[PDB]
Amino acid sequence: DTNPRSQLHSVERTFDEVIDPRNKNRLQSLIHPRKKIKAVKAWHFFPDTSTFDQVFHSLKFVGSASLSKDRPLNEQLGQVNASILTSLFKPIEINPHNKWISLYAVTDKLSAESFRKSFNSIKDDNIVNRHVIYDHIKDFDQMFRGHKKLFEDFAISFDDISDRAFFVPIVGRLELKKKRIVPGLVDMVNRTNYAHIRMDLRNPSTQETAIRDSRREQYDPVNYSSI
Amino acid sequence: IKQKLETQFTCLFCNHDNSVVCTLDKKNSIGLLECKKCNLSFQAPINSLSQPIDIYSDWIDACE
Amino acid sequence: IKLYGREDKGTGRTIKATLPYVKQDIPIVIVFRALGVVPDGEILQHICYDENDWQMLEMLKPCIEEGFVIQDKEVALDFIGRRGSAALGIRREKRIQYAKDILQKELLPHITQEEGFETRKTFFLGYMVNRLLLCALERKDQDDRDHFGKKRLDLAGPLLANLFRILFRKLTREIYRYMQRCIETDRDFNLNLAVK
Amino acid sequence: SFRFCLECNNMLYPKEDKENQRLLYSCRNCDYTELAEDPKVYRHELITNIGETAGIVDDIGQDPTLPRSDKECPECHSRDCVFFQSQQRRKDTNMTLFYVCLNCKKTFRDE
Amino acid sequence: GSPSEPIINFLEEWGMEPLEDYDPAQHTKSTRIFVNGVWTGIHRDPSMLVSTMRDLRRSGAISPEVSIIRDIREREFKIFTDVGRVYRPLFIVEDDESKDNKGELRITKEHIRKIQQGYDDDVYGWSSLVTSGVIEYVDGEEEETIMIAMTPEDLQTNDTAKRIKPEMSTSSHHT
Amino acid sequence: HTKSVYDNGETLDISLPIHPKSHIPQGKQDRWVVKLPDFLDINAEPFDPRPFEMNVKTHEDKNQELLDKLIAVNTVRWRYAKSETGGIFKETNSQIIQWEDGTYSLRVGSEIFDMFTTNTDDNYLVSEHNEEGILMTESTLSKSVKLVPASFQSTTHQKLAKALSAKQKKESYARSVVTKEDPEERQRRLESQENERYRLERRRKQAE
Amino acid sequence: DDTITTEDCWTVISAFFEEKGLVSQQLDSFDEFMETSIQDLVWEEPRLILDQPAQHDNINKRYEIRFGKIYLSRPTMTEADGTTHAMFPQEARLRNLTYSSPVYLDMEKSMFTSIDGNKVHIGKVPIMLRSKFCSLRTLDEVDLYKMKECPYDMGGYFVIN
Amino acid sequence: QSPWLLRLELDRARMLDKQLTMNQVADKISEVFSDDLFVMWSEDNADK
Amino acid sequence: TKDDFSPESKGFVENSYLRGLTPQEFFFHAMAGREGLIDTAVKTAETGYIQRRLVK
Ligand SMILES: [Zn+2]
Ligand SMILES: [Zn+2]
Ligand SMILES: [Zn+2]
Repeated sequence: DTNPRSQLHSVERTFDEVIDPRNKNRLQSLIHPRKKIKAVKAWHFFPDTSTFDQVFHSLKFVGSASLSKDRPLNEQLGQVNASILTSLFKPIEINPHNKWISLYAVTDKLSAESFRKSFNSIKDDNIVNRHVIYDHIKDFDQMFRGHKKLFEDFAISFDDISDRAFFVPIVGRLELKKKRIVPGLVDMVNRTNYAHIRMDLRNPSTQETAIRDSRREQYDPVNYSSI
Repeated sequence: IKQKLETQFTCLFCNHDNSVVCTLDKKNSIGLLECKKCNLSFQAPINSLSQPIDIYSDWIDACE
Repeated sequence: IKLYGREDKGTGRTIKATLPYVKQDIPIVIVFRALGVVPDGEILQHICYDENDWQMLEMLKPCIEEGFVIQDKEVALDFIGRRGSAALGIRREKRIQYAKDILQKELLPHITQEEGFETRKTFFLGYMVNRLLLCALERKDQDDRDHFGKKRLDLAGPLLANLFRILFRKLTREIYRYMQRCIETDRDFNLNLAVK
Repeated sequence: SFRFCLECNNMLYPKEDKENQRLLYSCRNCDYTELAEDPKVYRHELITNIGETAGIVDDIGQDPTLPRSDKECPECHSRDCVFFQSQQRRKDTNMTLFYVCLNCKKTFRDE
Repeated sequence: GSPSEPIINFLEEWGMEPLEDYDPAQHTKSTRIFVNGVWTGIHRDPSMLVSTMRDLRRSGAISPEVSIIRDIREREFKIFTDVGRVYRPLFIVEDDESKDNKGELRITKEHIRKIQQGYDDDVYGWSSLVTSGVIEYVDGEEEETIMIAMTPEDLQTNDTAKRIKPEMSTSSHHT
Repeated sequence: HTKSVYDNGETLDISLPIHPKSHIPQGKQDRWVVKLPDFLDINAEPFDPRPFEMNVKTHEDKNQELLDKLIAVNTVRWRYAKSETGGIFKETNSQIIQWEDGTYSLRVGSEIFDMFTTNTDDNYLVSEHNEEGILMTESTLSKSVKLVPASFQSTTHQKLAKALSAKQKKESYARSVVTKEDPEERQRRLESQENERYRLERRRKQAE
Repeated sequence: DDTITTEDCWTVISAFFEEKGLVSQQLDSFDEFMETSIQDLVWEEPRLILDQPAQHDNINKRYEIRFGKIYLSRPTMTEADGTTHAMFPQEARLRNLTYSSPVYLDMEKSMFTSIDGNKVHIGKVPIMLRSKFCSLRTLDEVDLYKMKECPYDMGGYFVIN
Repeated sequence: QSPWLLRLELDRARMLDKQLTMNQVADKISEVFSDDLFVMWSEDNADK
Repeated sequence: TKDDFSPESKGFVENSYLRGLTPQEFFFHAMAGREGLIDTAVKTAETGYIQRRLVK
């Protein structure tokens, strides 16, 4: 079946044999080849259109840098916590040899909850000016490994109401380890990071939105091509 | 107990070689490099695992 | 990886590792920090796999106590480089680079050679230390030297390969020397005369 | 099992407060200090038994080279069991057998 | 001697997870995996993995001289593709409990008659026997983990001249 | 009490542009990171049958051609499907199936690949903002998922086994050749010419 | 089915010896060495590099030579008069020759310059008898007698002098 | 005196087998260490 | 099987030379004979050295 016509025919055959998630009878017809177990639920597998412009990195804590292991840190930031779900990271590099990552979070639970609700409910064109102040928590040493292929890793998100599953590409993996600051460099350390960072929520500019749409035009041109 | 050892290091002021003697005192945690010709003395702290190479490297770093 | 200290002798039972192109033995905690794992909890995670095994922990205690003096990656690399049997008087930056060279390469070369790929070396050091302690605690019999499953036989292939590698390196050196001698004339050497 | 500093990850060493007459565990690279719960600072066993029955795995019943017996399991009361002698192999080790059933995997002896 | 890249590919395909995704506290029961003496990863269900690798080797997908060893006591699963390992062939006994042919030699008179003829009924030699899953090579390290019968007569349960076979009464049953 | 190092209070008034999301997770901001196997590929681009048919490549190497065919037929794709009512809908050839035991499987066509999930803690997903040099978190990666073929009899597994078995069979680097003359003839003739020009050069230099 | 007797075991062993032989390990090892090992040994160090920052006008010239394919040939005898002909082991034994074959290497020379080559003969490798590169691998049974070679000879050895 | 307590448990079986007395062990320790260590020993009727 | 201390599992040849040895007994007996040969070939040199020293 090396014939290009055969490959194309296989492609349309695979496309046509997709099982309707609402079809309970056809879903029960499908049986696991080895487990011999009926199917219960199904989800469509689709890519995500609004997120391809952004760049996604899998961030992990290595060893003692675990937030669960750091009991005082967890107690201060809350024993899922919205503060963790709204944290900010600031990579700063003095020189090629010296590098670290700065972590910021919202200490107040009410402010973090309001910010998380506003961020997760962005489906309209009205955003309130939430001047949220982020407080520094800790710094970690960082190393990065890049993926040779574009879609080497992909994260899967679900949507039960639409019976879909949206996946997003992962560009690289960032690892963080606990770093003990040398006592002889605290003078420059105090001049590197900041005690607070203020985030202001504003609607994206028209030019930046057009740039992001042009970037997304590679994936979906039917709904985003410039005219 | 102070330990006196003859070392083959090179003095950076007189340029004579094989005229360096390392004196380390583990009791007071100190190490002295003295030039047998220049009579210059270099003092640096030492640890439990310190060796004459450690004091020599410390002297090299101090020199530059 | 030698385990010093006899039964009820030699005070602590320190563990000193031996590295290639290094004149003196080095305690295991120092080399672990040199690879880039400075906290002690992470090192214990790398070595042991059961926190209830207090015997191996108390065996490891003297090593941690001895290596407590070094508490950073760069200082550990400098300590490794100082004894690296290289030229005397090497600057601190060049000493650290020499240590990185001798640590990435020539240290368990069969595992890897590329940069940023040293976690596997740390895990293998943990495995070796685990095996050493496990046999020291008499929990397992020492590996049988006569076990025929641990032997290999070199047939005509490997023997001829070794000999040919030696001879071809000799031929390459001869070509190099002839090229250096003959470039002085700036002539278009046939390259059919350089070879012997 | 010994603890470590929760912010420095280094080993915590026991310490005594002269003014308070209390045992504490203090890190050496940091000022962190935590109260000690147990008074057993150090313990050394001259004669030990650990490593005798601890050598158990869940899938030891998949080894074909192990003999199969018919001893009665206290838990499952199965008719099939696998037995082996002590994993600890000191020169003065006893030759007692440890029997493992295929369902509950409980280790027991015929003593 | 064989390249180890296909072995690593198969191991990664069949669920082995690399070292950077490993934490000793978390995977307190996983099995280490060695390939040619280097620790390459960990696995949580070594039984199905060793079954799959052995079946692949018997089907000819993996080179028959590749050594597959499982050390259940030490929780290790070693693989060797090195050069210079002395091996020898052995018959294969069907040890699957779910199979009706349990406890019997896989080779049958059909294979013998095919060998005698010299061809299959839609060249049939020793290599065909090895790749058809009736004979396999084992080295000195894989022999540690197998139970061998001396003769096909040993596979099933008063003369002064004939010799005496071992009683082997210590084991209630053999597999 | 490790006193806080930073007490300057300096603050940045940076405002980040955020775009509305086509979908929103419900009940939990959880995502599963899945490693992509070699036999499975993702084609985010909409399926274009004519370029696909016109760009099929044929190679002499049977193993490479079979691997390419397998990855192409197993690649996850999508295309625009014209609805019977005249509208346009996104149609995909890939689905996720959950069995009665609770396990999940990735399905492409008739092929089914099982999912092996390992729980991972302190693993999160972030969004990179390179122009501002800061990282904005997105959600939490709770589980790492591996994709495994369902059974031996699966066509994908058999094709992979065939490709890998025949890949290591082909090994012949040295190329044979026929010698018609003495292999040492070139060296001796060139040495003779070199000695001749040495003599000529010595004479010229003595005459120069 | 039917039971397997001892005679069937001997049938299987006969099949084994029909395919493998008694000295198969020597021949297999040598075939592996000749087919792939020599090329990899050459490619272990595939570059010889010389550089020169000529100021005698900064002209940095790099002279680099690369090693290419390995070409092997059947064993050949070169007489004193100059004629070359195929060599068979019996002639080597009778005349105290060495049963070896030439090895040819491709060398490519490059002249890198920044202002700021064919099959060369490297040696002769002795050939193991009855291996893949021996002249007796072919020739069937009848021609083996014309070459004064015993059909019972199994190979697996070299002929040096 | 120091608060640091140093105690050790003697195997009753071998202690009986060697026909030794707790008082004898305490006396030996006292003789080898004079009065530098305060020593208390459990009675023979104790469980351990 | 593992952990088998029966007489036939640790080198007790039950048969006689007339009756013939089973393969396991054959291998164990070969091991013992090899030990005998090695012991002779090693002790001869030590005894020779001892006698030379005594004579001198
Ligand atoms: Zn001087
Ligand atoms: Zn600390
Ligand atoms: Zn049971």
